[PDB]
Amino acid sequence: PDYPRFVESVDEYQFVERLLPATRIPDPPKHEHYPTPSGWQPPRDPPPNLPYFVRRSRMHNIPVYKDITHGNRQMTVIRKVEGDIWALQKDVEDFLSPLLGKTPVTQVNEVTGTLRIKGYFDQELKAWLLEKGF
Amino acid sequence: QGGGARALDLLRGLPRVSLANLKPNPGSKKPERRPRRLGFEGGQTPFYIRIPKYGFNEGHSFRRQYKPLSLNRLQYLIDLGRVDPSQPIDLTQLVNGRGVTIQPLKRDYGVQLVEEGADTFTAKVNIEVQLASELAIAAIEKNGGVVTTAFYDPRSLDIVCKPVPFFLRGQPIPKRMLPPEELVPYYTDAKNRGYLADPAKFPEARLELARKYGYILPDITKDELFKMLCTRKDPRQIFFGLAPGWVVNMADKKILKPTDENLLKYYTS
Amino acid sequence: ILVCPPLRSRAYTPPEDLQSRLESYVKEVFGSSLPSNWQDISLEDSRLKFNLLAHLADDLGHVVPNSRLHQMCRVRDVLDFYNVPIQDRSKFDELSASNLPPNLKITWSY
Amino acid sequence: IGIRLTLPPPKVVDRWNEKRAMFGVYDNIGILGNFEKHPKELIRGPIWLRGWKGNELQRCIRKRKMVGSRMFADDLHNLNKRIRYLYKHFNRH
Amino acid sequence: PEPVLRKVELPVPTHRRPVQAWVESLRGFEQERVGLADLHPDVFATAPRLDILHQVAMWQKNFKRISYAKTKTRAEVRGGGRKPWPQGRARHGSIRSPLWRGGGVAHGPRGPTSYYYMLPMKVRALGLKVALTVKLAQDDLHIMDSLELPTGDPQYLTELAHYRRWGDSVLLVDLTHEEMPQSIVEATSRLKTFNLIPAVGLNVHSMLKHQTLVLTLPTVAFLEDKLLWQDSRYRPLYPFSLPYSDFPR
Amino acid sequence: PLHKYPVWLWKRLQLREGICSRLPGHYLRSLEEERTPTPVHYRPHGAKFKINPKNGQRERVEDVPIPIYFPPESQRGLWGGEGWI
Amino acid sequence: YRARPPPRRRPGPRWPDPEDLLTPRWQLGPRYAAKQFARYGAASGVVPGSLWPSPEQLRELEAEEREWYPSLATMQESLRVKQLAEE
Ligand SMILES: [Mg+2]
Ligand SMILES: [Mg+2]
Ligand SMILES: [Mg+2]
Repeated sequence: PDYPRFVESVDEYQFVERLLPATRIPDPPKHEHYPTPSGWQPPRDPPPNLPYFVRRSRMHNIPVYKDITHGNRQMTVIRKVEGDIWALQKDVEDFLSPLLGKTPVTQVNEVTGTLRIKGYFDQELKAWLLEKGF
Repeated sequence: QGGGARALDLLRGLPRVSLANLKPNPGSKKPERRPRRLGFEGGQTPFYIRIPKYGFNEGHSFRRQYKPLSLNRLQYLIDLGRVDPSQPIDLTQLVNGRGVTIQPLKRDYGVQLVEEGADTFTAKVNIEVQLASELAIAAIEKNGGVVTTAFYDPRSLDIVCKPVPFFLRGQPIPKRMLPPEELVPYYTDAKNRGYLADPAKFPEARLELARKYGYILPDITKDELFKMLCTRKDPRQIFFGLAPGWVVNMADKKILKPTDENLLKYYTS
Repeated sequence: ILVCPPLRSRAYTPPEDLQSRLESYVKEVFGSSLPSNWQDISLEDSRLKFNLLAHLADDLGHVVPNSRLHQMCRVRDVLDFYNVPIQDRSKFDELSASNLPPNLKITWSY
Repeated sequence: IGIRLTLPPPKVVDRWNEKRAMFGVYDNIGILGNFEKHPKELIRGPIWLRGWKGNELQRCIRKRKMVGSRMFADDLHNLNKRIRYLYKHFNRH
Repeated sequence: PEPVLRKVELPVPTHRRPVQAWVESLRGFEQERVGLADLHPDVFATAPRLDILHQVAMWQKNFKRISYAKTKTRAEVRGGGRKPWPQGRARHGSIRSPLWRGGGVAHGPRGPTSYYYMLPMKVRALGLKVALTVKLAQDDLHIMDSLELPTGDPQYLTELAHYRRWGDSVLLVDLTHEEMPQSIVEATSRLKTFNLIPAVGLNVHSMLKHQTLVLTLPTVAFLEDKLLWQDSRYRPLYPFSLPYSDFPR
Repeated sequence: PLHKYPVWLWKRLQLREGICSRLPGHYLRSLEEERTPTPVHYRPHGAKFKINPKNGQRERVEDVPIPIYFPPESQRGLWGGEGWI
Repeated sequence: YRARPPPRRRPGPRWPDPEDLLTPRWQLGPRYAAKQFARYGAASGVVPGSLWPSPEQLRELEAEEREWYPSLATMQESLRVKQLAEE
C-alpha cells in the first residue's frame, strides 16, 4: 500500500543518453597531419585509377590478414578486391618477388575477390597498398 | 579493369537463376561415408593419474582478471573516432566504442592499462581504469592527461559495461561496493593514482614520475580542458551524473529519484 | 474497359539514318550548345538521360534494358546499342531459316 | 512378384498452391524488421524443439525437462528408459 | 507529366557508380519508362555469388524443418519382455527383436527431429543483395512508382505482365502490408503465380521461385537502408532489439 | 500425447471443482499453506551465508530438513514434532 | 496470392492471469512488474513507488551490508593491525 515518494526529473536524462552505444561504426575524424599517431591514414581521394580496387574494412583498415593452417602454413590474404584481380596478382608478384628472390606462390579466388599468398607479407603488403592510395 | 561488372555481364547471357540450377560451392560438402574408457591404459596406472597433484589451478575461479588495454589500442581508438578524448573515458566509453570486451561472469574486474605503445602515445585524455602500470601512467601524464584507478565490484562492473540491459531490468541504480581488504591498499595509494587515495599526495607522486622518466610535468590547471580532466565520479557512483537509488525510465525518457529519508540515507551511505 | 495492345515483336534492325536521327534527338534534349563531339556528351544527368533514351524507345520502339542502363555513360554508348540488331524468331524458325541440306528434316512437335 | 503390374496414379503437384507460393516469406523478419522478432520465432512445432537442435540423447533430455511432467505415465517411462539407454550408448559404455 | 527521378539516398563508394533501372507504372499497359531510378551499386550490383544463394536458399528450406517421423525400438514395442520358451530360453532374448517380424526398429527415425540452424546475420543479408543483383542483371527486376492499378480485375494484371513479357510468375513487393493498394490486393488475391508481399517478407526463396521481381520505389529505399546497415555496423553489444543510440533510425 | 496440466498440479485442480471448491475459503487456505515445521531432528544453519573453510569464500547455505516418518500411533498421541527417522 | 500480415511482437505489457495455474510463477512476482515498467514506462501501469525497497526489505539490505561489507575505516584499521603483527 504505502510506497516511497519520488520525483520525476527529465533534466538528468541527458547523462543516460551518454551511456547508449551506437550500432554504426563512426567515420574517422579529420586530422591535420597524416599518418595519425597510431599509423592510420585515410584512403586517397579521388580513388587511384587502376584496373583493380581494394576496399577498406568496416573499421577503415586495409583488408590484409595473416592466415595459418596445419600449424605451419603461413599465408597472407588480401580481401575486398574489386575489378581485375589478376592485375593485382601480377602487381603483387612483381612487388614480392625481389624480397623473396622467387615468384611468390599465390591463389586467386575470382568468386570471392580474394588473393591468397604463401608466407607472411601482411606488413609489407599493407604499406604497399597504402602507397597506391587504397 | 572490369571484374565485378564482367561477372554481371556474363549473367545476362546465362539462363535465369532459379531453384533448379543451384549448387553448393565445391569443397564445402564432404561426401558422407556409408558402411555399405579414455584415459585407461588396460591395467597400469594411467599417465594422468600417476602424476602428482599440484595446485596449478587451485582457486582459479576466485582469481581476479583484468583485460589489458594498451596505449597503442587506446591511441588507435582515439585516432578512428571510437573513443572521444574530449570527455572522461571510462569502462562504458571503452566498451561502447568496442575498444575492449569485458566478461564479468569470467571473473573480469575491469581493464588494466598496459605500457605497450607508450613511446608513440600522443593523446591527452582523462581515463579511469582498474589497474595501471607505472610506465602507462607516465605516458598519459606526460601528455597532460589524467589517469585514475578505480574499483568496480562484479555487480557494478556488469552494470557499467552494459548500461542499457541494466536499465531494462527496472531496478534503482545501486551504489558500488568498496574494494576488498586486500585491494584497499592499492586503491588508497597515490602512486597508483587510486580513486580512494589522498588528493594532496598526488602532486608529489606526479612529480616523481616526471623526474624518473625525464619529462617536464605539464600544468593541467592552465589547460582549457582542465574542468573535464579533473572530472571524477564519487566512489559510490557507477555513472557520471547519476546517483545511487535513481530509477531510469527509458520509455518516457525520465529519471525517478526517491524522496524517502530512509532510502536517501541508505543510497548516500 | 481497357484493351491490352497486341504483343509487340522484339525484332530490331538498326535504321540506316540512325546516326542522323540520334544527332537530332541529342540536339533537342541537350540543345545545340555543343555540336562538336556530340557523341562524347556524358549522360550522367538522369533527366537528360531519361529524355534521350525515352525518345529513342518511343520512336525506334527498342528500349535499353535495365541491365544495360548504367552502361550508357556517353551518347556514343547509346549509338552502339542501337546498332545491334535483334531477332525474335523461334529456334525452329532459326533452324529452318538456315539453309538445310536435303537429307536433314526437322519436325517441331510443340 | 514384388513389383506392381500397373502404373500408380499419376502424381499431380500444385507448385503454385498458397503454401508453396508463400514459402520463405518473413524468413528475414529480423534483418528487415528492426530485429523486433527473430526468425526462429516463426518456427512451429513441439514446444521443446523450437529454435533448437540436438542429437537424440539431447532431444530426450530436453523433452523430459520441458514437458516431462505433462507426459503420460507409459510415455514418460519409455522416455526415462531411452535416456538411460542413450546415455550409455553415446558415452561408449 | 514529370519524369520520376530517384537518387541514391545513402552514400555510394567513390570508386563505384550507381546502376540504373527504368521506373514503370501499372496504371496502364504502355505506361513504361515513366521515370529513371538510381540504385545503390552495393545492393543491386554486388558480385553474383551463386554459392551464397545456395547457402541462404538451403537455410530457408531446412532451418524451420521439424520431422515428426518416429519408430518404436525393441524396448517400446508391445510385449516381448519374456525370453521365448521354444527349445535354452536365451537363444532368442525377445520376440520383439528387430530381426523378428513385428519387432522394434533397430535404427529408425527417432523424432520429432529439429533441423534448426542460423546462418550469420551478415550472410543472410548478403544473400538478399545477391538475389536483387541477380534479378537486375538478368532483366527480371522492374521498379514501379506504386502498385496502384486502374481496376481490381486480375485479368488486367495478367494481360499487363504478358504484354510486358514479365514471365509466368511475378513477385510483387510493396513497402507495408497495411498501405497496400486495394486494387492490387484484390487482383493478386485471385492469382496463383502473381503474389503480393510486404517489404519485410522479401526472401531469397521467393525471389528465385518467381521469375520476375517487381519493387516499388519506396521499397527500394527500404531495402537499401536495411541491407547497407549490415556493412557499416559495429559488432553487437547486445541484441539490436534493445535500445541503441542510432537504432532504429 | 501430453496432458494439459502437469500431473503434480492435478491435486490443486481438484480443489477448484465440485464439493471441494464450495469449502470455506479460510479452510482451503490452511490446506494450501506449506509452512516449514520447526527443526527437531536436525540442527539448522545459523545464517544464509557462510565462509567456506577450504577456499575461504562466502557461499550460500540452505537448510534441508530430514524426512520424518510419523506412524499412525503418533496421531493419537502428542509427540511434539518428533517421529521415526 | 497475398501474404498474411507480417508476424509482429505483441504490443504493450503482458500481465498473465494470476489465478491461472499454467501462468508461470516468474511472471507473477515483483521482478516481472519492474521489467514491465522499465520497458513500457507509464503505459505499464506499475506504481513507480514499488520499484524501490520497502522498509522491511531495506532493513534486511542494511543488515546484509554491514555483515559482509565493512566500512573503509574498518578495513584500513584491520590492515594496520595485520601489518603490525606480520612486521
Ligand atoms: Mg584462419
Ligand atoms: Mg520390455
Ligand atoms: Mg512394428
